[PDB]
Amino acid sequence: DIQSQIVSRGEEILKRMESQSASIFSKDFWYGSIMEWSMKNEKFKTNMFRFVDVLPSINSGDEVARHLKEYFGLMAGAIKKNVMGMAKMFITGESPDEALPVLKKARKNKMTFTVDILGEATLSEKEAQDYSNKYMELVTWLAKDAEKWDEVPQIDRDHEGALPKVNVSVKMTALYSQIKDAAWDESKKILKDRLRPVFRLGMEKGVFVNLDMEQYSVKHLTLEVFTELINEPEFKNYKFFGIVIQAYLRDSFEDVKSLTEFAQKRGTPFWVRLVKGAYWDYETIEAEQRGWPVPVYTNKAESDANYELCAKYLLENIKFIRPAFASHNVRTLAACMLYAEKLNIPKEALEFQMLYGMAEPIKKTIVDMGYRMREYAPVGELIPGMAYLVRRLLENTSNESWLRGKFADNKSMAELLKDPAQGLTPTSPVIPKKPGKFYNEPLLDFAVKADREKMLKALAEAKASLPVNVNIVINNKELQSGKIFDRVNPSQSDQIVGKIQMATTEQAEQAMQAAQTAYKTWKNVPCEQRAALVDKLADIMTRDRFKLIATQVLEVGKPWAEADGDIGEAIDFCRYYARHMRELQKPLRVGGLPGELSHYIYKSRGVTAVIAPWNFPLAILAGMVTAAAVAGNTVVMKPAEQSTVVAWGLMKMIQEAGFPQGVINFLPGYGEEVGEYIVNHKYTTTIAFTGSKAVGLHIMNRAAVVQPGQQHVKRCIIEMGGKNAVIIDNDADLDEAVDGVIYSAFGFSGQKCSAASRVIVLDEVYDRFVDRLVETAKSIEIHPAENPKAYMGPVVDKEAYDRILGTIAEAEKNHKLLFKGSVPGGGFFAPPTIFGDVPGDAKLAQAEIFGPVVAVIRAKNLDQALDIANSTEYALTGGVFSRSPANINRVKEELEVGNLYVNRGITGAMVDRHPFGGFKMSGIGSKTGGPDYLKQYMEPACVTENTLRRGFAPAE
Amino acid sequence: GHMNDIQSQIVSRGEEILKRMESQSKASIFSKDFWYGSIMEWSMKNEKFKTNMFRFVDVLPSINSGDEVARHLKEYFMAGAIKKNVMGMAKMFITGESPDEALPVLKKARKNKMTFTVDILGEATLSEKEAQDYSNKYMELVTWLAKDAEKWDEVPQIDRDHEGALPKVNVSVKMTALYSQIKDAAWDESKKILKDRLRPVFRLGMEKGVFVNLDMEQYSVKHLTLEVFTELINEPEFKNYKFFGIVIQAYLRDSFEDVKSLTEFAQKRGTPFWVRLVKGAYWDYETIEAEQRGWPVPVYTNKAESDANYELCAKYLLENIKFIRPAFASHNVRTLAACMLYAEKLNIPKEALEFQMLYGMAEPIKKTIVDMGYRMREYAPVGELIPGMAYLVRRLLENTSNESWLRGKFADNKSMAELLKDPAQGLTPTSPVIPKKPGKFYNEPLLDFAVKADREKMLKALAEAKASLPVNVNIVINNKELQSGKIFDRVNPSQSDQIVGKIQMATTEQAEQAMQAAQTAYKTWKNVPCEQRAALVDKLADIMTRDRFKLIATQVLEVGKPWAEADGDIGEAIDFCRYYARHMRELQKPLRVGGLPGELSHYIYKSRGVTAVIAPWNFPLAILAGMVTAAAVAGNTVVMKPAEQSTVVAWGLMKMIQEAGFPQGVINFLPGYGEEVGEYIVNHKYTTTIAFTGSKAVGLHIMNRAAVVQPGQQHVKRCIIEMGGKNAVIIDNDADLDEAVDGVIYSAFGFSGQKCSAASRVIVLDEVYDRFVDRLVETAKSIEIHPAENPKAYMGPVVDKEAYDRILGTIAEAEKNHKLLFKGSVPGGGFFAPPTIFGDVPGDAKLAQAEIFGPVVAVIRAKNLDQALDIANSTEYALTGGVFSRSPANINRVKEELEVGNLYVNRGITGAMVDRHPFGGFKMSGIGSKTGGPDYLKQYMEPACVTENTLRRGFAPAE
Ligand SMILES: *[C]/[C]=[C]/N1=C2[C]=C([C])C([C])=[C]C2=N([C][C]([O])[C]([O])[C]([O])[C]OP([O])(=O)OP([O])(=O)O[C][C]2O[C](N3[C]=NC4=C3N=[C]N=C4[N])[C]([O])[C]2[O])C2=C1C(=O)[N]C(=O)[N]2
Ligand SMILES: *[C]/[C]=[C]/N1=C2[C]=C([C])C([C])=[C]C2=N([C][C]([O])[C]([O])[C]([O])[C]OP([O])(=O)OP([O])(=O)O[C][C]2O[C](N3[C]=NC4=C3N=[C]N=C4[N])[C]([O])[C]2[O])C2=C1C(=O)[N]C(=O)[N]2
Repeated sequence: DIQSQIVSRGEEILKRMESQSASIFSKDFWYGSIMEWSMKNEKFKTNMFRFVDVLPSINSGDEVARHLKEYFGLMAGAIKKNVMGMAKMFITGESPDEALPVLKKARKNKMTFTVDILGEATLSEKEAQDYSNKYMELVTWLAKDAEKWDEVPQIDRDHEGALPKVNVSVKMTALYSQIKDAAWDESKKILKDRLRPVFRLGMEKGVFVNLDMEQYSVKHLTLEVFTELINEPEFKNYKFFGIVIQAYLRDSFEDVKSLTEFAQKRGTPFWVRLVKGAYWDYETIEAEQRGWPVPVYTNKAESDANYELCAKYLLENIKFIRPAFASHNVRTLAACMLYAEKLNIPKEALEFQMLYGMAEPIKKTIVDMGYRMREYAPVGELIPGMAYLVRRLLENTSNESWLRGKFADNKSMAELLKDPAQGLTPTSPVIPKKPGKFYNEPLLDFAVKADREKMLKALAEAKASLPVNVNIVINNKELQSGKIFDRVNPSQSDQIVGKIQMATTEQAEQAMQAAQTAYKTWKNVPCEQRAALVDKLADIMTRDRFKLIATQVLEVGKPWAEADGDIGEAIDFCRYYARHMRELQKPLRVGGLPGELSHYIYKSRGVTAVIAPWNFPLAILAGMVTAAAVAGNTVVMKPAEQSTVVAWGLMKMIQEAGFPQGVINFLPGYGEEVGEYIVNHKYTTTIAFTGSKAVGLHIMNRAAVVQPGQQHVKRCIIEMGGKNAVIIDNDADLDEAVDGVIYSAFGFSGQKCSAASRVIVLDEVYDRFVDRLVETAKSIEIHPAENPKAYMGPVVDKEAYDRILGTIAEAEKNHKLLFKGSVPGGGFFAPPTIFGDVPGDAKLAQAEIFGPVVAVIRAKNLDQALDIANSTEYALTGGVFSRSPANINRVKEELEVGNLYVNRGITGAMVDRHPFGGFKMSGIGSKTGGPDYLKQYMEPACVTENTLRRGFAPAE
Repeated sequence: GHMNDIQSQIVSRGEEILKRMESQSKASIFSKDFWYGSIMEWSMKNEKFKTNMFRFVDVLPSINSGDEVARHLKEYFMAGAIKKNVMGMAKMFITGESPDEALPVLKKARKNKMTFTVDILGEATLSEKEAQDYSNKYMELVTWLAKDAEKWDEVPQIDRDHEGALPKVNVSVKMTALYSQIKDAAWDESKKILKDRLRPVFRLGMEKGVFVNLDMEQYSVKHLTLEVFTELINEPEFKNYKFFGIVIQAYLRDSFEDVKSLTEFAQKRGTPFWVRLVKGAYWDYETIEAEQRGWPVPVYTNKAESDANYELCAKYLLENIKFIRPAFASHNVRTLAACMLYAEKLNIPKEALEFQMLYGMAEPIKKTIVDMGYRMREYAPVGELIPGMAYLVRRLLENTSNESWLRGKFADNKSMAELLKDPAQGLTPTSPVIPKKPGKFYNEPLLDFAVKADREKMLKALAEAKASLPVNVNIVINNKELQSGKIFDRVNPSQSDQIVGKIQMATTEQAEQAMQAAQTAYKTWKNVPCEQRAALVDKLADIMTRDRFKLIATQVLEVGKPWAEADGDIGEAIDFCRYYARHMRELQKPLRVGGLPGELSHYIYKSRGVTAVIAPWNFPLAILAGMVTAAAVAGNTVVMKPAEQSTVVAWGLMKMIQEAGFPQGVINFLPGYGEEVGEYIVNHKYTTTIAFTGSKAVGLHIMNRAAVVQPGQQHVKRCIIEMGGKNAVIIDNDADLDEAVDGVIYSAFGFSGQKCSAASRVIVLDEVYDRFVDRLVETAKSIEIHPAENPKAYMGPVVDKEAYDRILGTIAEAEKNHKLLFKGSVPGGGFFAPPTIFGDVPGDAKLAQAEIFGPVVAVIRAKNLDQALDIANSTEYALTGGVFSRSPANINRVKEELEVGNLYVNRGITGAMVDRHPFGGFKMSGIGSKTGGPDYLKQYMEPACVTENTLRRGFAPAE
C-alpha cells in the first residue's frame, strides 16, 4: 500500500533526473577517474587516499614527488593543483569572504545553506577559544550582510512564517578540549557554558544555529548539552535551534522519541536534522578494539529502514518538532515525501539538505519539485578542507553508497528503490568471539552513569576502611613483625592508607622454606588444575573490579581510567598465561622416527622470587606471580612498599581462589632487607624483577653467585626502564601526533617504563608542533586521583617528588624552558614540564626521570632523528608520526627498541596485542604478554623411548 | 592349454596341495581352541593389545617371583598359571631345552619321514666368554648327534637324494654368535676372526659326515657373511665337501645378484654346496633401521616383490642344480607349488629337491608335502626359556602379520585364486629411497663403513693428513691470517711424540682486533636478509659434506676420536647448519598478534650483537659449528676461541667458513689460551652473548664475569652455558640384559667416556645385580683399545696429558676406597687410560658425585626403584639419565621422577641428535642451552613488537 506509493514517487524523481543537465562519478574529470581507479583496486584506494590526506602538509615540490614515488618540483604544481582543485568542488570558500558570493549565487538558484567552519581537532584551550571567536564573528558578519537580502520564499519561508536566512552549524567538541566523561556533570556544564554565547548571539540576530553530531563517544553528552541548553528560559521560546540525529545508530530511534517528548515539555519546537552517519568504519573499529558493543547497524538496510522509521515518527509529531531530511538517496527522499503526504503535511513544512557539490542532478530535481533545499556549506583552510575531501572520497566509493549504485554500478531502478525493510536481516551489536582465540578484558565506559556511581561508592567505602592493616602471609597464615611502615595517600599526604607489617629476615627465611616445601607437591599438580586456579583468580578480579580500582586510586595515585586499565591488564595476564600453559602442557613429538618415541616438554624450576614495582601495582605483580605459579613454580612475592595495600588485595584474592598453602607467600618489607634476602637464598631458582636500573644490575650480580648448598643456576627476568623517544616527521598529522605525545608523556605523570620522555622533532615542522604541544600541555588538569577530572595525579612518594623537582631545577640551568604547569598542593604533585632545544647527548635527554618531564630535541632530518633516538643506554619503547612510507620503513628497520609504534602513542601495551619488553639496559628475558614469556619460568626437557623389542615396534 | 600358460599349471598344483590338506587331521596354529590362537585373534583385532601381549610374553621369563608376574600383568593389562600357559606355547616351536631333550623329538620326526636341522638358541653374544661358550655348544652338539646317529636306520625319503647318501645330521650356525667384536671398519680383521671361529665347526662337521648350514642374519652382516662363507669353504681342506650350506633371503633387493654370484663361485669351487632360500626374518627391523639411519631400505616393501623375487631366484638355482643345490624354505603353498613345477619343467627328479619348514608350523601343509613324496626338513630350535621366549615372539609376529600367507589362508578366509596367483602379475616395484616429506628436517646419514670404497677413502684421507703434519694454524681476523710468535704444540694423543698442530696463540691486542672487526661487521651483517644468511650456512654444510673424509681424519689424529665417533661429529655439525638455517627461515616471518582492525601488530626477532663462542674439544667440529652458525644465522657476528686441544679441527672450520663466502669480520678465528683471550672476549664491552660449553668451574666463572657491566657497555650479557653431568643408567630387575649391557658399555666407554652425556653411574637393583654385572664385566673385558687411527679401536686415548694424569689419579684414589671389578689393558705411546669399573660404590661417594670425563664407571647397588631414583637424583647435575625396564609403571615413575634434561628409556644415554633429542639440562649442568631444538636459536636473538596504526581519516585497509 504505502510502500508501493514510495516506489512510485522514487520513479517520478528518477525520471525527472534524466532531464537535468553531469554526475560527480563522471570519469571525464579528475575526481571521477580517481574514484574509478580506487574502486578497482584496494591497494590503489589506500595509497591514493593517504597521498591526498598528507598532500597539504607537504611544503616543497621535491617532497611531493618523493611522497608520490613512495605511495605509487613541477609534478607538485601539477598534482597539487589537480587535487586541491577537487577540494573546491566541496568547499564553498577558504574564508567567509570567499564563500559569500557562492552562498548568494545558490540563493539565486532557490537553494539556501548552513555554514560550517572546518578546523583541525581542538586539542588546547587556545584552539577552543579561537574556534568560539570564529563562530561569534561569522554569525555577526553573515547576519549583517543578510539584512540586504531579498526574500526568496521557497527557501526563506515555511508554512508558519519567515525562516532565518542565515544558518550555521557548530561542532561541539571544537569548543572545549578537556571533555572527560568520568567528570560528566562538570564536562557538561562547561560545554553548555561554551555553547551558550553562540546560541545567544544567534538568537539575537535571528540566525539558525545547528549543533552537529560527532562520534558515538560524545553522542549522549551532546544530546544532554543541547536539550538542557535550549530549555533555559532565555532560549525556551526560540524555534531555530537544531540537533543532528544519526539513523545508523542502534539507539537513534529511542533518541528521536525522547527528543519528541522533550519538545512537547519544552512547549516550543526545535529542529532535528536527520542524517545516516559519517563515522561508520571508525565506529566498528573503535568498538572492536575496545571489546565494546558496536553502536552502529552493520547491515546498511538496517540504517535505511531506521532512517525511514525515524522520519515517519518525526513527521507524525511535526506539530512539536521539526525534521529536516539530509540524504542524497532517492529512495530515502521519496519515502520522506510519502510519509509527509499521508499526514497531509504541506510541502513548505519540509526541508531537504545535501552536501555542497554533491548529487547536483538530484538537488536540482528536488528544487524543481517545489521543496526547500539547504546545502551544507563548508568553509575553511586547505588542511581541514583536504580532510573533508577524503571523507567524500571514502563515502562515494563505499560499496554501500546509494549514489555509487546509481551512477557507477548501473543498478536497476527496482534495486535502487526497494523497501529496505524487505528481506531485512538483522545484525547484533555483539561481535562473536572466535573459539580458542585470546581476547583482552574490556575497560570501563565512564560515560555510563551507573559505572560512575559504583566508582564513587567504591571510593567512599575504601576511604572508610583506612588505614588498611596489612599482615605478612606465609603458608596462608597471617604474621606480624611489629615494624610498621606508614604509606600515605600520595594525593593527600597527611592521610595514611596502609600500615604495613615489614617482615624480618627470619620471616623471609620462613617464606623461603614454606615455598620450597610446597613446591614438592605443587609441581605435580596437573596443569589444568593450576590453570583453573589462575582462571578463578581472574574471575575474582572481575567481580571486585571497582574495589580494586579504588585501592589503586587512593594508595598509588592512579587516575580512574589508568587504575581500570591496570585491573584489565591483571585479568589479561591471568587468562593469557593460563591459556598458554594449557597449550604448553602437551608433549611435542620431535624427530618422528619409527621405533623411537621422543618428546620435547617443559618442567618447572622451583621457588621464584618476585620483586614487583608500584607503578602498575596489580597488573605487573599479578603477571609475574601467575606466570610463575601456573608454570608449576612456587612464589615468594616482595611487593613495593608504596603499593603493598594493592598487593595485599591480590594475596586475599589468591587465598579466596584456593591456591594451596605455601604455593604463593606474601612477604612485604624493605627491598634492601628481605628483597636482598630472597634474591640471595639458595632455594631461589628464578628472580622476576621490574624496577630501577641500579637495583636490577645489583640483583644480577647477586644472582650470579652460587650460594653454599645451591645446586642450580639462578635465572633473572629483568625489566629496568627506558628513555623513550617519539619522532615527529615533517609531514606528521599534528592532531594525532600532539594527542599521542601528550598522553605518552604525561599519562600517570610519566611514571611508566614506556613513557615518552624525548620528542625528536624535524626542523621544518618544529615550530608548529611545539606550539600545539605547549598549548595542549597548558590545558590538561592536575588533581587528586580521586577527582574524576584529573588528567595527571601525583607522583608516587616524597622521595620521587624531591628527586624530580631536583631534576627540573637542574635542567632549568641548562635548557630553554617551554612550559611548566601549575599543580595543587597537599600531595606529591610534580608539574608537567617541557624543555626545548635540548641536545641529544644532554643528561636530561639520557637519564630516566620517571616523572612528567619532557625533552624536545631538534633534528635536521630523519638521519639525525634516528641517530639521536638510538643514542641512549635504553631500548624499550619508541615511535614515529609520519605519512611517508619510506620513512616509516626506515624507522621500523633502524629504531632500536623492543616496542615500536607507528602513528600512535607509545604506552598502553596490552597483553597479546603488544608483548612488552626491550633490550640494551632496558632489561633481559622479559617480553610479557607474548608467546615466549612463560617459558622463562620453565626448563625444556626431552624424553626419548625406544619402542622396538624383538624386531617389533607399535605404530603411532 | 596355451603357450606360456605355466601360471595355470602352478595354480593347478597349488589346488591339489590344498585339496589334500582338507583330508589331513592336523591342527592349525590359528585355531582359537588353543591359548596361542586366541592370543593371535585378539592381537590381529587390536594393536594396543598386540603390543602389550607381545611385550608381556617377552619379559615373562626374566621375572623370578609370583608377585612380580602379577604386577607386570596388571600393568600391561597367577604366576604358575600364566608362565605355564606361555611356556606351553614356546614348546610348540622349540624341540627341546637341550640336545638331550630334543633327541627323541628328532627321531620321532624321522619315523614320520621328516629330517631336521638343529639350531642352538641363545641370547646376544656380547662377550668373548659367551662367544666361546657358543662355540663349545656347537662342537659338543655335532660330536654327540653324529655319535647317536651311528645307530639310526636309513629312511631313504630323507637320507638319500638323486645322487647318493645324505648326512643324517644337519646343524645350523649363527655367525655373529661366535664373535662379540665384529667391526666393519676393520673388515679384513673381522672376516679373518669370524672364519677362524667357524673353521673348527665346519671341520668337525666334515669329519663326522654332518651337514653344516650357516644362517643369514640382519642386513648389516649379510655381505660379511657371504665373504666369510665362500672364502672358508674354498680353502684346501674344505673345497671337496658338498654338505655346507648358506642362507639367501629373497626379500633383499640384492639377493638375485648374490644368487648369480654364488653360482659362479660354486662352479669355480668345483664342488657343489647348498643354498637355503628363505624370504627373510628381519623385515620390520630393516625398514626401521634404514629409516632411522637415513639409509636406503634394503628389503622390498611390497610383499609380492619378495614372492616374485623368490620364484626368480628359485628358477635360477634349479637351472644350475648341477653346480649348486637349492633347498626351499617356505610355508606358502603358492611358493612351494611354483618350485615344484619349475623343477618339473627342467626334468629334475623329485628326490633332488628339498623343502624346509619351521618345527610346529604349517602342520597340515608339512604332512601333505611328505605324502607327495618330497624330502622335508624341519628347522629344530633347541634352547633355554629366555631365548626360547624371544623366538616365540618372532613366530607371533610373523603369524599375525598382514602379509602372512598362512594368515590369509587360515584366518582371513581369502579365496584360493588370490592365494595362488602369480606374485609377478601386475607387480609394481618399490624404491629403496624413502620420500622426504617437504619442509621436514632430516638428519645427515652417517657413513656405512661396511662399504669398501668408504674404508679406502678414510685410509686415503688419513694418509694425506699424516703427510701434512704438522699443520701450521694462523689467527684469522677480517679474513686475513695473522701470527703472534707464541706457538702451542698439539701432539697426537694416540702417539704423543708426534706433533699434529703448531698453533699461533693470540695476544690480547689481537683479541681486541677480533672484537673490533666483529663489531664493525655487525653494522652491515645484521641487515643481510635471513634467506641470504641461511644460504651461506647451507653452503657451509655442503662444503662439510664434500670434505667429509678430510674432516674425519683431522678429528681422528688431533683429538683421538675413533672413526665412527668422528664421522658422527661431522654429521652433527652438518645437522646444526641445516637445522638452524631451517629455523631462521621460519623465524624470519613476522607473527601477527592481536589481530585487531585498524592496527597492525607483529612479533619479530632481532639479532643481539657480537657473540663470543668458547667451544670444547670433545665434539671438536659439531658443537663449535652449532654455536657459530646459530649465532651468525641469527644475524650476529662471532669471535670464536677454540679449545687448544682441537684448534686444527677449528682451523678447518674457519677455512670452510671463508670458502662458503661469509664476509670479512662476520666470523673471526681467535685461537689461544682460555684464561687469556677467552677471558678477554668474555669481558669485553661489545660482547652481548657468550656461548660456552665446558667444565662447571669455567661456566660459573664466566657467568660471574658476564654479570659485570663494563665501562661503555650498554647491554646485559646473555650466557648460553653447558657444564657437564654425572649421568646414571638404572637397571630394573626385569631389564633386557642384551640391550642393557650394550647400552651401558657404549654410554660409558664411547670416546673413552669423554662426553658430558657419558654414563659414569650404573644403578642396579639387587635381584639382577649379579647377572648384569657379570655380563658387564665380561663385555668390558672384550672391547679393544687402540690408537684412533686403527679402525679396530673401540676406545682410543683421552685428550691430553693433564686429563690422563688426572684420570689415573682418580682411579688410584678410588682403588683405595672401592671394590675394583675390572681394569682393562692398554697400549703405550699415548694417553691410553684404561676402562675401569668399580662395584658396590656408595651413592654419596666422591667417585659417584664428581664428574671424571674418563673411562671410569661406578656401579651402585639399589634395593628397589625408590632407592635407585633417590641415588640417581642425588648429584649436582641433571644432564642425561636412563632406565632399562620392561615394567610400564616403573618406566612411568622414571619419566615423572628422574631429574634430567635428556631422559632415555631402553637405550643408551649418549648420541643425542639434532631435532631427534634436543640436548641440555639443568641444576649445575647448564642454563639456556637446549641445542638442536625449537627454543635454541631464539637465545641468540631479542623478541620485538612493531605496532602500526593504519586508520587515517576514518578509514583503515582490510588485511
Ligand atoms: C558534521 C557535519 C555533518 N552532517 C551532515 C549535514 C548534511 C547537510 C548532510 C547532507 C550530511 C551530513 N552528514 C553525513 C551523513 O550522515 C551521510 O554520511 C551522508 O550524507 C551520505 O548518506 P546518504 O547520502 O543518505 O547515502 P546513502 O548512501 O543512502 O547512505 C550512506 C550511509 O549508510 C551508512 N552505512 C554504510 N554502510 C553501512 C551503513 N549502515 C549500516 N551498515 C553498513 N554496512 C553510513 O552512514 C553511510 O554514510 C553527517 C553530519 C553530522 O553532523 N553527523 C554525521 O554522523 N553525519
Ligand atoms: C636363523 C633362522 C633361519 N632361517 C629359516 C630356516 C627355515 C627352515 C625356515 C622355514 C625359515 C627360516 N627363516 C625365516 C624365513 O625367511 C621366512 O621369514 C619365514 O619362514 C616365513 O616365510 P613364508 O613362510 O614363505 O611366508 P610368506 O608369508 O609367503 O612370506 C612372509 C615373508 O614375506 C616377507 N614380507 C612380509 N611383508 C613384506 C615382505 N616383503 C616385502 N614387503 C613386505 N611388506 C617377509 O620376509 C616375511 O617373512 C630365516 C632363516 C635365516 O637364516 N634368515 C632369515 O632372514 N629367515
